[PDB]
Order: sequence, then structure tokens, then C-alpha cells
Amino acid sequence: FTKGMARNIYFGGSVFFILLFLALTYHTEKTLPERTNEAAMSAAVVRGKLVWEQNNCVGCHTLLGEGAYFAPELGNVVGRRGGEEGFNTFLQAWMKIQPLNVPGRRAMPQFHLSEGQVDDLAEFLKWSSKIDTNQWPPNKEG
Amino acid sequence: DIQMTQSPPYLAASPGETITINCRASKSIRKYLAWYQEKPGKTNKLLIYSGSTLQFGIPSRFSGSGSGTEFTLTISSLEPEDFAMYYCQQHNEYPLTFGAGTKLELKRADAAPTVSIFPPSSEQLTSGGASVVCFLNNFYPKDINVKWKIDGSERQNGVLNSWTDQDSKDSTYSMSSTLTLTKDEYERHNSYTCEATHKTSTSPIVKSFNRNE
Amino acid sequence: FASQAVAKPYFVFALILFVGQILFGLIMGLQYVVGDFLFPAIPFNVARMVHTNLLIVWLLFGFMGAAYYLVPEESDCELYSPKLAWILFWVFAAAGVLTILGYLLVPYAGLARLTGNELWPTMGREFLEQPTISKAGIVIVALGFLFNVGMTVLRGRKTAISMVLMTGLIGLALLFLFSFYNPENLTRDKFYWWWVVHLWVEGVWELIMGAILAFVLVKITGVDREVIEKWLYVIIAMALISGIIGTGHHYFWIGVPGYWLWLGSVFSALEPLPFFAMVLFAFNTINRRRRDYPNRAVALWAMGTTVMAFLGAGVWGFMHTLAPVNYYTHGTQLTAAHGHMAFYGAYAMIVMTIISYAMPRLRGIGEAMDNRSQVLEMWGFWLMTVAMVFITLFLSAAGVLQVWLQRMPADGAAMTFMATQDQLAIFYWLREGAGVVFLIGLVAYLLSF
Amino acid sequence: EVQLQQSGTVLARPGASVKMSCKASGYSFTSYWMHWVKQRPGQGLEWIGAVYPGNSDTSYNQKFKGKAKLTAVTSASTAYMELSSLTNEDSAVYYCSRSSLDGYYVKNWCFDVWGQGTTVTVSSAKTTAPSVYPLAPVCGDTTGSSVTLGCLVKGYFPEPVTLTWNSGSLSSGVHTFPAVLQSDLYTLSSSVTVTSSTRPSQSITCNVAHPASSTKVDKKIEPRG
Ligand code: HEC
Ligand code: HEM
Ligand code: HEM
Ligand SMILES: [Ca+2]
Ligand SMILES: [Fe+3]
Ligand SMILES: [O]
Repeated sequence: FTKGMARNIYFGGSVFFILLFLALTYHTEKTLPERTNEAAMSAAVVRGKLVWEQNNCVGCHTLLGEGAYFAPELGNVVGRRGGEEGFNTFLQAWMKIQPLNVPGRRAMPQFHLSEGQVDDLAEFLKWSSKIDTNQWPPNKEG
Repeated sequence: DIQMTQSPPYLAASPGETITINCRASKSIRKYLAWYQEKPGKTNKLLIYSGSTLQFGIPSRFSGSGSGTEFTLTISSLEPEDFAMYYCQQHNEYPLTFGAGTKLELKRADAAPTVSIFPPSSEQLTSGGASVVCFLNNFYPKDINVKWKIDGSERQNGVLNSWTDQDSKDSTYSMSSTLTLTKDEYERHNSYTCEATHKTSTSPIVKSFNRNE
Repeated sequence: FASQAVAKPYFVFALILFVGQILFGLIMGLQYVVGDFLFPAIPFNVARMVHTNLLIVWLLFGFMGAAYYLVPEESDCELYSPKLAWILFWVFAAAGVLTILGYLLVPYAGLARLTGNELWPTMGREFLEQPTISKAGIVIVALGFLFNVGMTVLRGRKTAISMVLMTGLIGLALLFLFSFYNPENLTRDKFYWWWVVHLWVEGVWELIMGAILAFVLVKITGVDREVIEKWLYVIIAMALISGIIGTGHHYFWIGVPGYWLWLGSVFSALEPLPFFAMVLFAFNTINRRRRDYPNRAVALWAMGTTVMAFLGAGVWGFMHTLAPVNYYTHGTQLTAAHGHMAFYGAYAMIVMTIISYAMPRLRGIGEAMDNRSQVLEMWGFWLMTVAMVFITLFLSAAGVLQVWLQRMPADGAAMTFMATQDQLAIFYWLREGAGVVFLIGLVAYLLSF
Repeated sequence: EVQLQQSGTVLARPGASVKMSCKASGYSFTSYWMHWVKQRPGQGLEWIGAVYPGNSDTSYNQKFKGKAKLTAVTSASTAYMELSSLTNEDSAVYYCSRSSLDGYYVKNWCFDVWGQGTTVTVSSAKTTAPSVYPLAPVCGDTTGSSVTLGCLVKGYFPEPVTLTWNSGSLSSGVHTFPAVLQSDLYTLSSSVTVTSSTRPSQSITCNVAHPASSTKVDKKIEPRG
């Protein structure tokens, strides 16, 4: 067993697995419109995504369990704030009342968002929450 | 401890009007004042916390403002269901403390009471008691005064008063007065009188009876 | 060889930036438990992006510097362009500094507006908070660097070390291209995001560290080139073999098909292997010395780095890489714990391993420092290292406590986010403490110069 | 839906002890301060204290440090308050309520849901059925286009009593006054206005029930002679 047989294991070993991965990612992408329910991904929700990125919520929250651990999972927050029917209305309030100013509590900034922008944010979150996520998180709390 | 005093104690208004109420704190409480509404047969309801932040679900017709020491709640266009008791609560310090409240009553046209007097029943009597009852009914405003005259001479002792809350149907008040005497004291005098004075008149409403018939 | 002279700034600048990283980690660690500390002025999300972007950037400077140094010894000739190495330094430093400042001096959304993110959205993604212009700056700098150093291996010897480190870098640059790809669909977003983070950190960087390590063993030891490079090849083989499908570990809960639960857990199980063999490599070729080497501080660094890389990425990664465990632990203080030791253990440590090597022979001093500057280095080694195992312990303790209070009970009995957070305070307090020990340990490592 | 459910009325003698409960449903019980508030008639709200079911800690208003004991049972989502060595000043309504924000460090915040209140009545009185007397107009004073009658309910314990006219079917023109205390015992009264051709032409009956004593009387109001 010399350096040559070592180096080839590396070469082919990784060519095999790159192609195998590229295959599966090809396969994955063709299930996405069902799994993520793209039929319901509206102009509203794509914009909500923008509002989300531009304000860096992921800088404090987790979405689908990836992000920052300072603040709650928002992936399923719909469920835990009057859900389908009144979430938009809540999130409208939720955003205008920040920061809450309880002393020593972790604080959320005031983003000065339009009622249009908040309303988008809400659909984006409502839609995020219905992705087939392999049944994650474990419970209502996220 | 920090003490809250609300004003006024009660306030009358009409639907569609604007009213505003005050809450003062004995010492500075920064921004941390909340307001609750109390109605009969419902649980207390948060309106505003942190001086000016509307609670989820509360209509924007409600609002509030203040810091330090002096705070107010405002209702923009009163509504039928806004007539309730309002309490304020400081949330800056332990212990939590509350104002004693403001009653926000529905205004209506002034109304004279209907007075009726009642002698003891014949069964109360043969059992040893003597209650003389007087109902002052369906009146507005709430301020009223009842005066018992026995044989021309006023009587202060042995009198219990009871008042209804504002009627939810006709917005008036009622009150009974009960003069409680013994069979014996009762049979001693002849004329019993019930006098109501209420701003709908300068002259008292007078109901009485002679004990013979 | 002279033009290795360029590698200094990159290290020195890298050390500075890494002091920055700590202070901001320390801010956050305070904000955990004094939740309005520095609010509204510097929210948590700003401190974070400073902390995490200074990490990425300083490690890059380290890497580069490392290339600029070892390549010419490996290549048998002077570096292609010192002027391109110097020019790039300033572009890249200017770019790092300007963009950290944007983070601080303007609210994120306005900075979006300001850099015309609107045109080609790429901001607001974890580790990818830099404006689309800074990204491009980073790209241009990277390409110039590959040219400068890649040109140096075309003319000149091609060792396996250089070849492998070169593969290492090229892949780092290319994958960084997916940071410009920001799909409108949330699950597609996260899917490709991982092609940067994980394909970086468990794949292509492993090559960069292996090669850097392999180099330091060669010189630090005398041990034959043929066995080191044979070994160097074995390690990456295992890295790529396990790591590529491994990206499945990040694929459990995001929207992509269930078969990832299986694929991801299976291949993930194998991912500590490169790191273990990295410890074997370490001890065994620094077991059998052709010479005692003046700097035993590099030795230590070399061992520590493999050992730490193995506990952090190796052991801590395995703990939570199987789907049924990950299900409860995902996006938890356990995540913070792993992320910390592994980044520290593989990438922070390796950067300093080489610094300890290159630095003396770069200020023309000699193959090592005066015994005063040697025991300081070893102290700084131990404070920072121990401090980190402490940091991750408290974090794991807090992760496990979080999973118990919030993840496992059913609805109604599970504790809310913010409330279980409060139970965890004591751990976060202790975490700050270890964090203070660390800074002191960096300051010592620094004063060794 | 977030709801707090409080136990029924309790009656106690002076010096005795009493334990009431508050059953929380619709949210994470272990994550909010549960607060307790006292209210006596015409007397303003007073904060008693709070418990945090996540770690069992409590906080008492210094004025209730002797009186009250808060505990919580996490598996039943219920919290409890035991009051002790009852004094007459302890007759009052007691509310539980939930801090409107979750977590252990929001100790002194405002509340977002209240129980409906549990009454405590402290008395040496013994259970006693009311005497119920019909009130008719002054005899011969029959002069209106309407006439008013009354029922007088006297000397009973404890509250409450329910009163109706003609088994409930005669329900407007009615007022019933809040019971009051004379000595040990309560008394209350009700009136009915009805058009003067209605009675004594048709029959009007007073119906008083007192469930503490298992009593139901019916007094029909007869003209005097
Ligand atoms: C760090 C400064 C934050 C950033 C950036 C964003 N949020 Fe946040 N959020 C933060 C904290 C510390 C908390 C807990 C607040 C408390 O006192 O209870 C929150 C809370 C929310 C919630 C409530 C979710 C829940 O409790 O289950 C929501 C819906 C929320 N935040 C949304 C949100 C959005 C949409 C953001 C993008 C503009 C965002 N947050 C950024 C801290 C921070
Ligand atoms: C030195 C190499 C590594 C580095 C630098 C590293 C770093 C990280 C970081 C920062 C995260 C959190 C990513 C995020 O911010 O979302 C993470 C997540 C994760 N890592 Fe790695 N890691 C390394 C190696 C490994 C290895 C070898 C394994 C497997 C044995 C592993 C398994 C995981 C898993 C399972 C998660 C997901 C946590 C969750 O689901 O919440 N890591 N890693
Ligand atoms: C010792 C002082 C440090 C402190 C106080 C600290 C603190 C933190 C905090 C609070 C976070 C964010 C957690 C959250 O999002 O809720 C974080 C993130 C991170 N830190 Fe540090 N850190 C320190 C040192 C270091 C070092 C030396 C490294 C490099 C190895 C490091 C690497 C990281 C990484 C990779 C993340 C990303 C976390 C993730 O997404 O899981 N930290 N740090
Ligand atoms: Ca993260
Ligand atoms: Fe990974
Ligand atoms: O990872």
C-alpha cells in the first residue's frame, strides 16, 4: 500500500460521491414543488422573504431550526399566536410594539415596517410553517 | 409601596362621545402603567400596558399616555359596551399596586323616582317584627336621599338602604329603604312616612300611611 | 526564501481581527443574561454578525498567509507576485473593515438599501450578511490570490502538499460562489446555503487544514515526505468520502425528502474518521523525530489542533448527527456548543499552529523564540484551549437542559422559548466566565511576541 | 384559548383556614407567574402574591406574609392559595391571573387573563332559612294606572337566594335589591310594577328559594282588609 493507491482512492472516491450527490440533488429538486407547496408560494410570501432577509431576523431567531438562538423559532410561531385566522393581525401588533422594554429581558428592535411589509412577512411565515418538514419541531413551542 | 389614585371616582357619558380618565402614582413609575376593564359576569380584561401600548385584540378606540407620575386613558367614541369599571395598575415595582377604579356610567335624561311605602305584613306582625318598606324606583341621576318621618318626627336609627346598579335596559337606578321596628314600637305610633329628595324637584316626594287603615 | 515576507501582514492582521471577534462574542454572551445590554445601539443581531464575520475573515487571512508562506518552500522558488500579494492585502483589509463598519454604523435594512441589495439580493443569510458588493470584493480578492499562488506552483516543484492545498483553496473560492445564489423558495435557499458552510467546513477546508498540518509535520519532524503525503492523501480521501453525502446531516428538517434522514445519518457517522486519523498522523510523525526541534510550541499546537479538532468536530458532531437525536437537539445550545469547539478546534488552532512556525523565521529571528516567549505561547495555548472545553461544556449542559425543558414534553408541559431560556442563565453566566478566561489567554498568546 | 378556572365559594369561621384553587388551561402552565389579587366590596384591588410553577418560587406582598400560602402542582396545571386564621377582613373575592409575559424574571408585570374569582365569606352565623313576607299596597290607597308590590326576604344565611315573580314569567317591571347584613344575617327585597287592572284582578306570587337551606316558599300578594 503506497502513496499512489492512496491518491487514487481520493480521486475516484470523490468523483463517485460528487456525481452521486449531484444526482440526489437533481432528484430532490423535483419533489420540492410538492413538499414546500410552491403552488401556494405567492408574491406576498416571496416578498415576505425579502423583508425577512433585509431585517436579519435570522440574526436572532431560528427558521426551521436554523439561525440564531437568542430568540424563538418562528417556523411554527403561527401555531402559537392564534394561528391561521388572526396571525396577520397579531404580527401587525407584534411589530409596532417593539421594543417591549421589560428591564433585563432580551429585546427585539423596532423595524418601522409598512403594514404592507408586515402583511407580507406574515404570509411568508404562515407559508414557511406548512412546508413538509419531516414533522419538525417536536411540539408547539418549537 | 407606591399608591395609585384614579379620578374621577365615577363619570357619566353618552355613546359616541369621548371621555378621558386619570391615574396618578405617589412616586415615579416610569412608563409602567396598565389598565383593566371590569364588567359584570366577565373576566377582567387588559386594555393598555406600558402606559400606551394597546393589548392584542383591543380596538384602537382605546388609548393611553403618560410617564413618571401622571397617566390617562382615553376612549375615542364610547360605545355601549364601554360603560364598565376601569382599574389602573402600576408595573414598575414590587409590590404591584392598583388604583381604586373609575366607574364610567351611561348618561340618560333625568327621571323622578316612583315612590311606594309598605306597612308590615300581617304575618311579620304576628311573629313579633315590623318592617316598613319604601321603594324609590326608576330614577336618574343616582344621588338621592331618603328620610323617615314617624308621627311627623324624623327617624334615623334602624334603617337599611340598598341600591341597584344602573339598569341595563333603561339606564336608571333604584333603591329600597327599610325601617325595622318591633311589633311593640310599631303599634306605639300612628303615621309612617317616606320622603325622597332628588334633583328632579326642589320639593320632596312624600308617601305615607296611617296604621289604622 | 525571501518573498515569504508577504505572509506576515496576513497573520498579524488576522490576529488583530480575532481580538475583535472575542470582544463581540463577549458582548453577546452578556446580552444573553442582561438582555438589553447595549440596546438599541448595538442589538444582538449586529454583535453576532460582527462576531461571525470576523471569524470567517480572520481565518481566511490566516489561510492565505499560510499559503503565501509554505507554497514557496514547497514550490522550490520565489513567489510569483509580492506586489499582488501586498495590493490584495489592502483591498481585502479595506473590504473587511468597511463592511464590519456598515454593520455597526447603519441599521441592517438601510444598509440593504445603501448597497443596492434590491438589485441582486444576497444579504440577511446566516454567515452571508455582507452586502453583495463585499461578497464580490471577497470574490475578486480570492481569484487574484489563487492566481498569485497558483502561478507559483505551475513554475516550480509540485509537491502533494501544494497540490492538495491548492485544490483546497480553489474549492473554497468556487463554493463561495453559491453565496450569490439566493433562491426565492425557502427550502431551496437552505439547501444551497449548506453547500457553502458545510462543504467548506467538513470538506474543502479539511484539505486546507490537512495540507497545512502535513507541511508542519514534515518540517517540524524530518519524517520522510513520502509517508506524510501518503497519509495526507488518506485523510482527505476519508473527508471527501464521508462529507459529500454527509451534507445530509443538514437536510433532515428543512423540506427536502425523507431519504436524507437515512443517507445523512449513515454517512455522517463516518465523518469523525478524518479527524481521528488526523490525531494519529499528529502523534506518530511527531513521535519519531530525526531531530529535536527548538520550538516545542509548534509540536503542541500540532497535537492540540488534531485533538481539539477530533473532540469538537469529531466527538461533539457525532453526538447529535443521527436523525432521531438531531430531531430534538436541532437549533439548540448544543448546536452553539459544537459550532464553537469544532471551529476553534480545527481552524482557529491550525492557523496558530503555522503562525508559531512561520513567525520567528519571518522577522528573521531564528527557528524559534527566546524561552520567555516560548512559555508564554504555551500558557496562551492552555488558557485558550481549556477555556474552550469549558465554554462548550457549559453550552452542552445548557443544550441538554433546553432539550429537556422545551423539546421533549408534549404540548402544554413543554416550557416556552423565553422561559426555558431563563432556567439556563447560570450556564450562560459561567459561559461568560470561560469567555473572559479566553481573552486573557489570547492576550498572553499575543504578548509572546 | 387561555383560561383560568377558579373553585366555588367557601365559607369559614373566624380563626379557621381555607384553600382555593385555580386550574389553568390553554398555555404552558410552567412558564408564567401566576398572581393572586384580593378584592373586597367597595375596596380596590390588592396584590396578594405570586408563584412560578417552573421552579416553585413564590413572592408575597409583605402585608400577606402571614395570611397566604401559594403553591402550584405542575402535572394538573393548577395553582392554590391557602389563607389562614381567617378574620372578618378576609371576606372578599380572590382572583388568580397570568403574567402577560412568560419567564422567571418578569416578576412584577401586568396580567393578561384573570380567573372569575372565588368568594370567601367569614362568619359565625349558622345556616338559616329566610322568612318571606308579602308586601301589598297601603290598604285603600288604590289610585294609579299602575300599582307596585313587593316581597320581603329576611334573616337568612348564607347568600344567595333567588327570587322570582310568578315562577319567572313575570320578569319585567321587576327590581331585586342587593342583600344586606343586619347582625349575623342577610335581608333583601324585590318589587314589581304592573298595570293596575292586572292585580288584584289576576294573581301575583312571590317565589323565593334558598338552596343552602333547601327551602322554596311561595307568597301570594293579597289586598289588605
Ligand atoms: C434580536 C434583536 C432580534 C431580531 C433581529 C428580531 N427579533 Fe424577533 N424577538 C426577539 C426577542 C428577544 C423575542 C422574545 C421577546 C419577548 O420578550 O417575548 C422576539 C420575539 C419575536 C416573536 C414572538 C415569537 C414567539 O414568542 O413565539 C416574533 C413573531 C418575532 N420576534 C418576529 C421577528 C421578526 C419577523 C423579525 C424580522 C423583522 C425579528 N423578530 C427580528 C429578538 C429579535
Ligand atoms: C471542523 C469541522 C466542523 C465545523 C467547523 C462545524 C461547524 C458547525 C456549525 C457552525 C454548525 C451550526 C451551523 C449553523 O450555524 O447552522 C454545525 C452544525 C452541525 N454540525 Fe458541524 N462542524 C464541523 C464538523 C462536523 C462533523 C464532523 C459533524 C458530524 C460528526 C458535524 C455535525 C453537525 C450537525 C449534525 C449539525 C446540526 C445541528 C442542528 O441540527 O441543530 N459537524 N457545525
Ligand atoms: C470566548 C468568547 C466567545 C463568546 C463569548 C462567544 C459567544 C457566541 C455567541 C453568543 C454566539 C451566538 C449564539 C446564538 O446565536 O444565540 C456565537 C456564535 C458563534 N461563535 Fe462564538 N463566542 C466566543 C469565542 C469564539 C471563538 C474563538 C470562535 C471560533 C471558534 C467562535 C465561533 C463561533 C461560531 C462558529 C458561531 C456560530 C454559531 C452557530 O450558528 O451555531 N466563538 N458565539
Ligand atoms: Ca446558526
Ligand atoms: Fe456539517
Ligand atoms: O457540520
